[PDB]
Amino acid sequence: QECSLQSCAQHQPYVVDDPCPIHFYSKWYIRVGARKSAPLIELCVDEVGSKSPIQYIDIGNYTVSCSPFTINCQEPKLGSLVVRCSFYEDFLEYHDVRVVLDFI
Amino acid sequence: QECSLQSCAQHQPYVVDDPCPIHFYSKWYIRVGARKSAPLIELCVDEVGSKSPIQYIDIGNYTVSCSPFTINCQEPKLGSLVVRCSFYEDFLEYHDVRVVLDFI
Ligand SMILES: [Ca+2]
Ligand SMILES: [Ca+2]
Ligand SMILES: [Ca+2]
Ligand SMILES: [Ca+2]
Repeated sequence: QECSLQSCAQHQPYVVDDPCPIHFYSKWYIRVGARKSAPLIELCVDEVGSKSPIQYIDIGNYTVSCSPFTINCQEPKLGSLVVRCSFYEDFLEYHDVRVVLDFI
Repeated sequence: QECSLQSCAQHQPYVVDDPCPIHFYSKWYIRVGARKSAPLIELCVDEVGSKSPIQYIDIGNYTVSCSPFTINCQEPKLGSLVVRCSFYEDFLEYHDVRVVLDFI
């Protein structure tokens, strides 16, 4: 039920305002199709050497940097941009915030 | 509040939760292309008159009813869904809330 609306210059890099509290841990995902039954694809944990039959790639450099989290300012197409927030490093209790973009 | 996140079953009718305070006046818009520099197109205008210069009518199935405002649960392609909330009937002091959908 929590939503973060942010404005950025379309087609240019955008350092996202992380909506989690500043001392909370944050993990970034795409919820495929913005559907709750669909997978949460974790964004900034890419280890090479996957042999999975399903692999996610970044043709257009949607994710520009992981530190700090920076995206190309563009309409989400695979699904919704979602950050998961926790006081605990192990994410024992967490809340998810969707990040929505208005274009300047 | 700038962002309202709501859940509905995709392609089924959905009565949109008005995120404005219950005693506030509210008008529904599409913001073309989700761009701040684009026009707001007012939805569900009853009749052209002193309060509404132009009646906009969708040619497809996005709007199910205008009383109460009911959509076919989907994200709009023309732009973002925005509600303008005002304590006053003249809409001189107001705030806009963007409505976005998670799909069941
Ligand atoms: Ca922040
Ligand atoms: Ca943070
Ligand atoms: Ca309400
Ligand atoms: Ca209302």
